[PDB]
Formats: sequence, structure tokens, C-alpha cells
Amino acid sequence: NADDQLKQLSALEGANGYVIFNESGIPLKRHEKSISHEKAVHIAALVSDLWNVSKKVIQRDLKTPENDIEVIRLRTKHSYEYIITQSGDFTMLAIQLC
Amino acid sequence: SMYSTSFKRCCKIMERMVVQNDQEYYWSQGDQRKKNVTSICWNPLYPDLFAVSLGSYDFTKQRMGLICLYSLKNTTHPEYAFNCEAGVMCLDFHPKSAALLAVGLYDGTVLVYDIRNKHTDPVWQVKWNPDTSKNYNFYSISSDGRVMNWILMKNKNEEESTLIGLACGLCFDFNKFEPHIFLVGTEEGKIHKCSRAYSGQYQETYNGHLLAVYKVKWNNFHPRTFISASADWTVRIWDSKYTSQIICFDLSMMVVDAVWAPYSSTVFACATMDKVQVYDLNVDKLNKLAEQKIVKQPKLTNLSFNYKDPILLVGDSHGGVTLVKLSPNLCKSGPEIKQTEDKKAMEEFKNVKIE
Amino acid sequence: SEVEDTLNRIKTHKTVLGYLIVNSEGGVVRGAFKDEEESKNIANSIPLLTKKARSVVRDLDPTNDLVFLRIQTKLNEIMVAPDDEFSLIVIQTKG
Amino acid sequence: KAIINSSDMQGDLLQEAQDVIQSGIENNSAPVLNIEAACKYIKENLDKKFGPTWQCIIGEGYAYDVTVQNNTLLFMFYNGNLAVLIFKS
Amino acid sequence: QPVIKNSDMSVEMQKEVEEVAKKAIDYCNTDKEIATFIKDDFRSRYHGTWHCIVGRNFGSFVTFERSYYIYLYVGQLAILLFKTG
Repeated sequence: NADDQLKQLSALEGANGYVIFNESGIPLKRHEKSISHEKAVHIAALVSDLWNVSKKVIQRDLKTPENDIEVIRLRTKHSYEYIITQSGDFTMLAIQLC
Repeated sequence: SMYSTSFKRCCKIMERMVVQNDQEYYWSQGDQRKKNVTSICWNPLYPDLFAVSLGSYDFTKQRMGLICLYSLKNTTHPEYAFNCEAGVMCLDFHPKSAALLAVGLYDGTVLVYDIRNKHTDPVWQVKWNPDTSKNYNFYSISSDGRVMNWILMKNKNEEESTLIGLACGLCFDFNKFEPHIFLVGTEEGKIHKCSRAYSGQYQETYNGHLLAVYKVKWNNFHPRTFISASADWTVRIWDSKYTSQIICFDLSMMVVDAVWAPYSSTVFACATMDKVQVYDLNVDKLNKLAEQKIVKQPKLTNLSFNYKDPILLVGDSHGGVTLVKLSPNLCKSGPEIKQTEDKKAMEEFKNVKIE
Repeated sequence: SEVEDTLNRIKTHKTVLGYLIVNSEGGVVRGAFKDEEESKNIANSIPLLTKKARSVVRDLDPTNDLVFLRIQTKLNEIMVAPDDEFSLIVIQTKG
Repeated sequence: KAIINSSDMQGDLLQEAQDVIQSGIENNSAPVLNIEAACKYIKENLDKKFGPTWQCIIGEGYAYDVTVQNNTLLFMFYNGNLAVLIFKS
Repeated sequence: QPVIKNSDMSVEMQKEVEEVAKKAIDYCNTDKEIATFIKDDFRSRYHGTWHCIVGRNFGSFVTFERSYYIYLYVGQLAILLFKTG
């Protein structure tokens, strides 16, 4: 819960680009734009809309309503790992090595 | 074609459709509730792969004989098996990589199977001799002692190729550096040595303690050090360079399986009666360094340590499998590694002390 | 035949609650569900999200295809095996 | 490197459309270029040439949904990854 | 958070633009559905023909009626609404 833990998190081996973005779609900090700034913007916007669709489905007809997203971690093996962790205001994403 | 392509997709689909999130306990009881674990082994080609063999006493069940294969991350039950009513023992694998499987049948015969595919004396031991140029030789010690050996590229394997060596003991250990030389403990109370050039070239006997020895191994480290253990519960450090053994060490349960640990430490282990007695001679004297009884099921059978993690795997006399992890005793990391040759010199010093 | 073998092995796999074999369309060939309409809404809309998923996994680049979609929730486990003609979904206990 | 993807109009206007998008690339060919200026140029040129109510659109990843007059629609791709749509309404 | 970038309508019609956009955001997750919501809403309340584009990386050049045009950002979406016919 501090910049010390954040630096440790950056030090987590295997992770390539971290992307924390406010639910408004604003990547606050990052380590993916540190390689290419046009990546995390596209990713944040696209995945925020994806998480909205996920909300629709987590609220559609089988998943009882009032159940929220908790963590949507995806992985495209040999490409990268991409964790999504929703927050009330934030969304923690990370592009790690699969 | 569409059905077959969907099948190829669905194969790996099920494969990693079983693997779900877990903390890392795989206690296998596939049938083997009435079986008895006869052997456990691991695979170098797949460091996460292990093959077990058991012998059954109850014929009212699935089949006869046993070879079961499974990985560390796969479901508790054996993933792949070989089905037939043939009692199978003396199991070994292709030396370069797991492509051929060899088994020494109970009637003295030998069989070989393509892994990449769907006599008045039994054989006692089996070994591959890796000749990288082609197929890899096969040596089987029979229950009378006599050794046989051959290999053929056609594996449907034809025992027409054969060579015979006048051998008296049952479990033949081979010299790690020079594979032609071998030794064995005989029921007559001696430990014979010889080699592959002549079965009668070098017919003297090791007489460290001069007892009926039924187990031999080799220190998987720098020296030409081996070990031989007798029916009289005695363990014997056969240094190849000596005719008198180094440390005539001594403990109950030395008839049974012994092993060098896959650590830098020269750790020893004996195991019967759901009880393992463990030696770490790299940190302490020849007294037992650890001992453990197991209440999971009685009468522990064969074991396996892998170098990767201390998830030690073991079977029971009831045919089941289990595993435990005690990581604090993993490694000491300073005395075991480069002081081990000094430790073997110190064992020779203990011999000079014995004198 | 392999579809039969794999459906059989899924049935053998304990902890499964509701099996769901569909085609590439929204057709549940077999389902171990108490109500079929629930499985209908899923076996229809989940292929839509699967089209979205293949869309994005190619939006990266045509380097990989969606081999699996295996999700685990607190209550159960939705295994999804995308297949050429089929899709192998099962509701299991997340053990 | 013009890669026509969807055609509706006549081949002459096809050729002139390609020429005009090319000329727009040259009008704005630099890392400081914006697709908007080339878009202005395309639309205004096709106005003063083949009549008003033209519409130029450039990008690579997007989703349009527009109403178009028949034989007045084109969409295409560039090896430089420029997806270019044009249409009259 | 609507951000008007280029509008032509009166302040009331603009307020209606952002209100209908907020409603479409509240209800529909897909851009096509949002745009159809807005377009049909305005074509119904007024009379004529409206067109709405919703995107994220988008430029165009269109003709439009006078005081019948807006280009804005509601939240983080590019809404281009106009009236032609």
C-alpha cells in the first residue's frame, strides 16, 4: 500500500509492462509505455470497454446480479499474460511473461 | 477430416482442461488398492515425469503386470498406462531420451516398446548401455546371476541377438566412468568384480566386510566411490581404488533399498516397515541423521527423490502412493559441495584410524 | 469418436456439475443441467464473447488462436475448450 | 501501396480516388502529419471535382456505420496500414 | 464527464446531446447501440434526419445543417452528432 510495494511490484521478475488505469481510462503509472506509449492507451481503453462487457455478462441471466467482477486474469501463451483486477476506482493490469 | 482435426484440438483441450489452480498431494489408488509398489523412477527427458511399477496379488481386478506413467502436474491417477495380462518387471527407459521402453520379463525373456506408439530363470536387473550411434545395448541379470546382453534396431525386441557372461550375483552395479567394469554381492558372502572384456578377466572379490551383499550403488559425485549393502544389515563404501572398504558402516534394514541422495550432500537412506532411516554423513557421524515412521498406510514400499523439489514420493504395500515435503533439510550449501572430496579423504583417514 | 471419448472422460471426471457440449453454433448437443434455458443463454451469448475474444487475440496479431477459455469462479468452474466444430464447456467444482 | 478492400463506384473515380489519397499522403508525409488534414484535402478535392457531399475517413482500427449513395463508396488499405474510407451521401 | 470539442446547436440542444449521451452510456455498452439510441432520440424529438458516430480514433468531413452539429467527448468516447436532412 505504498510506493515501496509498487517498486517491489516493478521488481517482480517476468512482468513486462504494468498498467494501472482509473476506471475513467487513464493510465496513471505504467511500465509498458516505457517501451511504447501508444500501447497502454489502446490497451486501457479497449480493456475498459471489455470490462464493461464483462459487467454486462456477470450480470446477465446466469451470473446473479449484484455479483461484481473480482479478477479477470487472461493469458495468451507464448504472447504474454495480462491480469485485470477491477477496483472501485482503479484497474490494475499487468503484462507479464506467460 | 473435420472430426479428426476437432479431435486433435480436443486432445490438448482436455489436457490443459484438467490442470486447474492448486497450491503447489497426489495419492494414487487407480485400481492399486490390492497391489504392492515394486519400483518408482523418474524421467530425465521429462524432469516432471515419473513411472511406477507394482505387483498385484488379486487377479479379480483390471489386469496383470504394471507400468504406469504420470507427470507432476497431471491428475492423481496414472495418465498413461500399458494394458495386458502380462506380469512385467525389470523396467528401464531409453538412455538418450524417453523414446524406447525396455522390460525384463519374468520368464527370462525381454520386451521393448516404442514409447511414441499407442528359460528356467527370471531376470533380476536391467540396464541400458547408451551407444549414441544407434540403438542402445541391453543388459539383464537373471535370478541365477548369469548376465545377458544384446540390442537390435528392429524392436518387434527380437532376443535373437544375445551374449552371455558368467555372473554369480543378482544386482550388478556398473562403474560410472568406465561402464565395462561391474561388481555384485553374492549369496556366498563375497562381493565379486569383473568387466565386459572378459567375464573371467578379473575374478577376485571385494572383501570390505565379506558378507552376503544384495545391494550396490555409486556415490554420484567426483570419486570412484560405490556402496554395497548386505543381508546382515551392513553398508560398505567400496572405493574402486581399494580392495579393503572405507567405512564399514552398520545399521538394521541395510538389506533393503539404498540410494545416494540427489543433493550435494552424500545422504543415504534405507526404508522398510513404513520407516526410513536417513544419513547425512556430510554434517554428522555415521549415526542415523533422521528417522521417520509413516501412518498413512503400513509397510512403505519404493521411494523417489527428485533433485528439483523435496516433494518426496513413496508407495505403500497397499499399492497407494503419497508424498511429503520437508524443505528445511534440503541443503546445507557450504560443507556438502566442495568439502565432499575432503570428506572422502577423511573417510580414508577413518580407515587408517581403524588400523 | 474422440468427441465421445472426451465427453466420456469429462463425465468420469468427478466434481463436474453441468456438462455442456455445443457446436460452433449455439447448439447444446448434451448438457448435465437442471434447466436448459440457462444453458441456452450461455451457449448462445458465450460464443458471442468468444467471437470477441478471438477478435482481440488476433487484434494483437495472428500469432495465436483461442485454444482454451477456462474460468474459475467462487461457486464453480466454467471450463471452455474451443473446438473446430464444437466447444467443450463443463461446470465443475473449483477444487 | 493501395490495397482496395470494398468498391462500389466506377473504375475511373476509383483511379482518381487513389490518386487523391496519394496526393494527400504527400501533402502530409512526415511524423508530424495528421490524418485530419489529408481528410480535409480528400473531401474538398472530391467535392470540387466530382461534386459535394463527399466524406473522407482515415484510420486503422475503428468501427463506422454510415449511409452512402450507391456507386459512391470505397474502402481500402495501405501497406503502411492506412485504412481509408470515402463515400458520398 | 462530457467534453464538448465542437458544437453548433443552441445551449439547450447541446445539453440534450449530453443528457442523451449519458443515458445511452448508462444503458448500452456497445457503441453502435449508443449511437442508435442518440440518433433515434434526436430524430424523434425533432424531425428530419440525424446521424451519430461514436469512436475513439476518428476523423471525418461532413456537411451539416446550421446549429445542428456537435463533436464532443463524453467520458472517454468521441461523439460526433449532426443533422443532414
